[PDB]
Amino acid sequence: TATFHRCAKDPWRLPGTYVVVLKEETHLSQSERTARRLQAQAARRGYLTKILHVFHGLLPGFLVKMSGDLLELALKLPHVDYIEEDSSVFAQ
Repeated sequence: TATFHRCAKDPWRLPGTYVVVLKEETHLSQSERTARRLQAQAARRGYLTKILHVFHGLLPGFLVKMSGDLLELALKLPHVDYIEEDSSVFAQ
C-alpha cells in the first residue's frame, strides 16, 4: 500500500534523509511510536538512524536520516502513507 517517491531532477535529490508521511488521522503519539519502531528495527540490522523531526499540525510523520537500504522495512511500518526522499528548493 505505502509508496516511495524521490525528486525527478537528479541533481536536486538529497539521498540519506527521508520524510515518512503517515495516514491522515495518525496521532502524534502514534507518529512518535512509529519513529521509535523504525529506529529499533534498523538497530537490530546494524543501522544507525536519527529522527531529526516529528511532524504534527499539518501532516503526521517524521524526518529521518538513515540509509536508503531501510526503505523496504520503513514502507512496512504501521500507519505509513508514503515516504519521500528529501530534495532541494531554490530562491526564484
